[PDB]
Amino acid sequence: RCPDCGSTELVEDSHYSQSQLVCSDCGCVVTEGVLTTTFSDEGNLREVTYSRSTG
Amino acid sequence: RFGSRCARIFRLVLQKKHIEQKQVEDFAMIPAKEAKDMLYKMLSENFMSLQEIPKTPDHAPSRTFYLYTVNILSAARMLLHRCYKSIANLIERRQFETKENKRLLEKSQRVEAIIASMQATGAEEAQLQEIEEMITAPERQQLETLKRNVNKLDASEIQVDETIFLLESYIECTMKRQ
Amino acid sequence: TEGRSRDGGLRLGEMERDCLIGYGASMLLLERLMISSDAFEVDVCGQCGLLGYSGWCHYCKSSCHVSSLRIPYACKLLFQELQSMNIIPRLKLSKYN
Amino acid sequence: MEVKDANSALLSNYEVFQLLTDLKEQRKESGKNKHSSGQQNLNTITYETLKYISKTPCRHQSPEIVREFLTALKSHKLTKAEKLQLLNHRPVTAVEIQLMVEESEERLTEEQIEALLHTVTSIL
Amino acid sequence: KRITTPYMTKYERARVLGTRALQIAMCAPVMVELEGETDPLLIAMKELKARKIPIIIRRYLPDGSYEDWGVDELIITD
Amino acid sequence: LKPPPLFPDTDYKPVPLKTGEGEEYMLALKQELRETMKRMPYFIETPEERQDIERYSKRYMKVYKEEWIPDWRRLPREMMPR
Amino acid sequence: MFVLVEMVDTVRIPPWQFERKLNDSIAEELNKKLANKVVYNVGLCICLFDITKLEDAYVFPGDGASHTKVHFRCVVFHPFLDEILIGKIKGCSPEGVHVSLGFFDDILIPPESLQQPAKFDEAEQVWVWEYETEEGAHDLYMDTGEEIRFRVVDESFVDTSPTGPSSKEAPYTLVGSISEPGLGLLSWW
Amino acid sequence: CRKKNICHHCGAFNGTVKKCGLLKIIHEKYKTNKKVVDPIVSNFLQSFETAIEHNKEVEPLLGRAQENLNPLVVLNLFKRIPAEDVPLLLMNPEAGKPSDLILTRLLVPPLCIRPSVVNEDDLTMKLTEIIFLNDVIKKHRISGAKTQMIMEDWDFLQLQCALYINSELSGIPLNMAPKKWTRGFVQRLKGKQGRFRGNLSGKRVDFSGRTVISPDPNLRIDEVAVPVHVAKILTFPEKVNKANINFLRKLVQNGPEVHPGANFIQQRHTQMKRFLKYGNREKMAQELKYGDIVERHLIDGDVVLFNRQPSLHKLSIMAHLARVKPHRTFRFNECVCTPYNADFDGDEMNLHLPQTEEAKAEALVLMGTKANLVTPRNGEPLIAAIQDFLT
Amino acid sequence: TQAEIKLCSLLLQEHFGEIVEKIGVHLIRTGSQPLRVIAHDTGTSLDQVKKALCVLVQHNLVSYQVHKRGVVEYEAQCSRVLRMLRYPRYIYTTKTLYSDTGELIVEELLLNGKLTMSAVVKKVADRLTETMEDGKTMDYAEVSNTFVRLADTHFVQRCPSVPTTENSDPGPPPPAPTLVINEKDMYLVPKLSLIGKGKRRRSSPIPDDGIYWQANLDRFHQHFRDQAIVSAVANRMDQTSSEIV
Amino acid sequence: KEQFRETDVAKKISHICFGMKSPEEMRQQAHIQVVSKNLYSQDNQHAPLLYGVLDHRMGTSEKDRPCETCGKNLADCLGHYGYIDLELPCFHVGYFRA
Amino acid sequence: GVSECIIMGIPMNIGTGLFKLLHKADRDPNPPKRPLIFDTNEFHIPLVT
Ligand SMILES: [Mg+2]
Ligand SMILES: [Zn+2]
Ligand SMILES: [Zn+2]
Ligand SMILES: [Zn+2]
Ligand SMILES: [Zn+2]
Repeated sequence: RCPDCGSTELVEDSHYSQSQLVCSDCGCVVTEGVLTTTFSDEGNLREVTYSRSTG
Repeated sequence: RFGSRCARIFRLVLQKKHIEQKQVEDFAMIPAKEAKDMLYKMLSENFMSLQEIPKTPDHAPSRTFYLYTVNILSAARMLLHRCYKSIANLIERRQFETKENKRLLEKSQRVEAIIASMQATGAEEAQLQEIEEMITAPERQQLETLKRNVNKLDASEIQVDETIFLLESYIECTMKRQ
Repeated sequence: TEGRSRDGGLRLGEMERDCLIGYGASMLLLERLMISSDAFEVDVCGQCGLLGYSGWCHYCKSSCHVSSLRIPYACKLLFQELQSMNIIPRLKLSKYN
Repeated sequence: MEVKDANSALLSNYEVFQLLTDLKEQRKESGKNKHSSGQQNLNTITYETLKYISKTPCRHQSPEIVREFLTALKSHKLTKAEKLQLLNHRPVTAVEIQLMVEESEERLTEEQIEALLHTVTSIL
Repeated sequence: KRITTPYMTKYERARVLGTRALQIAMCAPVMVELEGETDPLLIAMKELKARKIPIIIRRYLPDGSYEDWGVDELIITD
Repeated sequence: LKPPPLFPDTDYKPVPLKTGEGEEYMLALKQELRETMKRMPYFIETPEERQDIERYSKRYMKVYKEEWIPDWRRLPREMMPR
Repeated sequence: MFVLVEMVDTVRIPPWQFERKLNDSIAEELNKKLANKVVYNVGLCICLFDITKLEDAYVFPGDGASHTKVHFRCVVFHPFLDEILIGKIKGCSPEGVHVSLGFFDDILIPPESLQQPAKFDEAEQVWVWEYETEEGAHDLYMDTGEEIRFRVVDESFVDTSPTGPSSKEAPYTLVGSISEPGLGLLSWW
Repeated sequence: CRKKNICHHCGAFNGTVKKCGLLKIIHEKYKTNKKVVDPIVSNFLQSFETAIEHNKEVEPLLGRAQENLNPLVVLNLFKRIPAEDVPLLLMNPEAGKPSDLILTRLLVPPLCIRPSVVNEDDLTMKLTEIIFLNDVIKKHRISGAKTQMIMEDWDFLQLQCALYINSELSGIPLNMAPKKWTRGFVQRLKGKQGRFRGNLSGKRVDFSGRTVISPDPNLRIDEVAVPVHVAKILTFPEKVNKANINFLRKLVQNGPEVHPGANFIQQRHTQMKRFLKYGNREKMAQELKYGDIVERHLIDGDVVLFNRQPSLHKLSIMAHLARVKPHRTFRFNECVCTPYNADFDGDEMNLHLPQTEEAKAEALVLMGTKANLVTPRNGEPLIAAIQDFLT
Repeated sequence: TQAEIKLCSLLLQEHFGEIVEKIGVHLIRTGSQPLRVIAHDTGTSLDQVKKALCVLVQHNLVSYQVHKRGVVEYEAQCSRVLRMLRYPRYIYTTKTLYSDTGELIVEELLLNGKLTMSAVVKKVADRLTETMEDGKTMDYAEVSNTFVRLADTHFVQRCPSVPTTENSDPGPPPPAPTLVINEKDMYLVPKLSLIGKGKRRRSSPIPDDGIYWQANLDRFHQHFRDQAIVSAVANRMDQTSSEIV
Repeated sequence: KEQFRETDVAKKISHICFGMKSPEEMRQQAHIQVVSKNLYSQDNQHAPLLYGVLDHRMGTSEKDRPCETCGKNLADCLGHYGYIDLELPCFHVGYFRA
Repeated sequence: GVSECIIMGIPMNIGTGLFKLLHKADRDPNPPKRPLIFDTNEFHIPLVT
């Protein structure tokens, strides 16, 4: 719910490169910016089966 | 700290300057799965030193013998360090008890001084019972509890000093001072 | 981020870093490399000289000697790993007069 | 923030009343800006103190009569704290004078107690 | 007396213009009449041309002693 | 999963303490000493400081003591208490 | 009671205040910053007394607000022990009588300080009074009352600093005495 | 101090201590010499009689027996060191003491420096295997097993701990040598991609752009023509004040689509952002108060740093006054070609926009084009006419 | 030696207090140093440092030495900081081997650090007034007899004497007196005949000036070693063997 | 009325002191000890163990989970340290030459 | 050093970072003191001799 207006018209939206969540009812940002992995660690990725992870 | 059997295994080693587990077990029938584990324990206590002669100059674990060796001087030293830490943490507790109880101590000392004061002056006797109605009266047993605790701490400190004499005397005599 | 499939933003490589030193500017290279790259804020306890959290020094069990300070994130990460190797930088701070 | 001296000097209620009156002259002379809680805090504390001292005997005094009172009291070998308490409180009977001076009966005589009572009632 | 050079070094000009532009960005009073320009840096440049900026440089010599010059008495150049 | 109690159980327990008239006398002597070294100038407590207000009572309960001075021939001529 | 204490601090002045002469701006800022609050060591600050010394006004990089340091003195509420004082009542309690000084209210008059003959009431919280010949256990102290005379005998500061990671009693306390003759309600004397 | 072979304090003769093997140290106290046999070794060697009797390989190598050192022995030796010797050992006593130099307890770094997927990071695997070994070795020594392999487990433990710091060690025997590369602490701190060379000195920045370059002589020698599309993206947060109030009102009304417009607002007190796409009204323009900051588009006369990627000398980066023009590539006057070394055969160039008023002033004064006509190598002019103007 | 350092600290706190503890621990952690650097490092008032150091040297906890360039170096012996724990032992053994007069002699000698013959015998006689009443009087004759017996039995040893100024280094005195110990007069008690009846707390010039004395800890330790050996043999073989030992 | 605390803590760095950490102090700093070898619970929730590695008392790296030590997300949590006791003492490579 | 200031995110100590600026404010240093009535020195004399 929008802290400024209490509505629930929030729609996640992106500007040219900014991922954000905007209260479309009144135009008030409430959650913006994110953190993500990179291609440099993509080739370094490994896997452990969950069963082996659980012992 | 370890029972008669531990004192048995060591004094075996004191007489038998160099020895290994199998000889120790044979020589004391310390049962299998008992001697080895205990031998590892008081190894961990630095009460025993491992010589570890080689089978090859690499001194590899698969190419060595685990000969046991004593060191009395180093012993006497870090027992003495044990005692030093001993006297300290006692004084810590004696002081901790003193500082935690200081509030009740002073509350009882002031009224005791009031009772003791103006006694030779010939004041009336209507103060002995009238002062005792305070809450410290059902706390005198706790004060005596503290007192015997300090007493019991102090006696051990006195005794510990009696060991210290033997330790300090021997580490001094074995020291040539050159 | 780096790529063009992902979002980008270019690099101020070390040659530019010298260029900016060369002119004799000082706020410009501060701005380019700390305000607009990884600006971040932390807190430290002046008594023990080591970072804590939320104005509460978990080491000292107190909130009196704590203070807040601005620092590039990559530098904060450097302090953590070095502490992780037991190499503790006990930093020392004072008034900014 | 750093405290340099916690016991530098002591003050009379007349001085603080004079100070508060000066501030009041610097008060309500312009529209309150309502910029921050500081306005309310200062107004409340100052007005509360003012109203408290509005019901005190120290009122209507002046620096020179206080100076003359203190100069006269100098000869009585009282402690400064006692002197200030006299000026602040203006005792009117000897019963509180007994409580007021340390060793009141031993240090000072009945006639000296009467003289101090006369001094406080007349000068103040 | 004062020993340093009497001209204004480019670095001093840069930091003075910067800090005055920042001060005028927040609603500080402007010391020269403006004709309608709405960019802080140009207002600050005009003020300096009029030599009215209220900023005093403090030149620290290496040992620790210092010398003060008002921004109106340095010889400003190109 | 769960690290133990901070205080693990131990089979061997401290050997019982001694008692006797001699030990009690030594304890009494220890109490006497800890009560004694507080009562001479060698027990240098912090000098009195930070009076609150000019109270009249100070004329009476002021602590008076002699300026302790050892045999000064036995010490360097650099720390005169005056 | 009133004490004047020396004080030093550093202050920031936002740029729009430059029009005013600097001393008055720093004075009003310092007042709002200090006034109507208590110090854990010296008591309750009332208002600044005077500004003694001023350093040079710096303009730190990254900001346009001039910084400066002040030496100044302030007046603080800090009564001393065994001080005589007159104050209104504010409420009775089993642990004593609460007394109000108008601008301060954390004063308690415990029953130990109260006169011996009266030790409890007729189940009414309004404290009653008892004497030998007159005042036949019929006089009682009103929760407001007059500015009764009393002498302080105890005082304490209690710190209320935050504890643990982020996300009511007054910190300054006093005790009074009313046993001695002449103390209490002036109607008695 | 190495010259002294006996302890003057207690007369004790001590041998050289030498690394007897990889991560193994030995004390040469009990060493025979070509000179007269020392009494210490004479008494030491004779003590192996029982071992010689039991096993026949003792006698041929009875002289290889020396005083070996291990973490327990060492630590319990340094815990007794007198304090006054510490300063001579170049130890800051406030920094620490010799006993903490030998380790018995290890930190574990916080999760914030290790992602959920490196599946888990090598550190997590390293820690898990270390603890696993710790549990098995404790319960298995509690099982009272053989000597040789208990200490071999000890050595393996030590080896893992060493590798947990440094992944570059190459002295491991063949039969347990690692078969793949892994990143130790030094690996990620050092190297071209390490912290120092990769992230601290030079780092990525935002409010930046990149594109092809083409000429445009109809501009002064101190300008550049940024395209509209990039002008709509890069912004500069202005503060509302008594001089520029009307201007920012016109920008707010134009919205985020017409060019001279804005993209966000922040309120003086409420730190929440307001997004002009969903403004729903122009009343946001009416409610401007002194203190709010408007993130306007880049407009004419802003100051933007221009830079050519292979920088060699400090004249490869300079500050130009921008103008917005409608095509899709950065354009600037060709007399400025010589410093940058550009060639208009398909190159590309970076653009940066500083985000402060101090940095704006600084870029204009020190870095401007008009103040950089002469190179600092010898004072000659660089920005001069080029081919086809000379003709 | 951190455990020992802590033991020193807490013993100084118990016996002397705070400033004395501070100066003591600093000195044992720093070794021989001149006064000025000690006062600098501690940062406290030089009067407190001076007072501490003189009280410690009075009880021989610290020593001072003339050093190169004429500076005076001040050093503390850590071992001596571990001797007050055995004061009950010394008092008990002297009470066992000597009457309560000897016990009081050792008590005064220990708690005063050093004393002269006249001072110690007078103080013991004065303090014994709490022990005898009903008109009983105390004369220095028996006190002197007990002390000379103690000194002869090596339990009490003489302190080092100051050098003679008119015989050595005439003119301006050196920074420190540089005391000299004499061995031939080690147990040579001074001679006196003064007697004074103790004042029983009614609340209504030194012939042996400079001849200071102090308890012989080595003799006490030797006696303790003998007792331990005798006890060892008693448990070992027999009481008769123990008596032979 | 309330006791006054300072409202600003602005300060500047002056020096960096390097050194090592004593084990009792290292334990005092650490929040908890990790004791379980395994990583995730046997159940299909993939939850981390109570006192195993990856316990969120250490921090967070999952956008939808807050930290246990402090109720803060990835962008807000600073990170928290823990410790492991080793039964048998060892050597440390960097200091081995020392 | 310049590099250290960079990695620590503080201004370097050369170029525009070599001098300090002051505000040319209209201020009166060490203004006349507030005068006092009660506690003037002449009226205090220690009671003890
Ligand atoms: Mg090209
Ligand atoms: Zn809304
Ligand atoms: Zn801390
Ligand atoms: Zn030695
Ligand atoms: Zn957290």
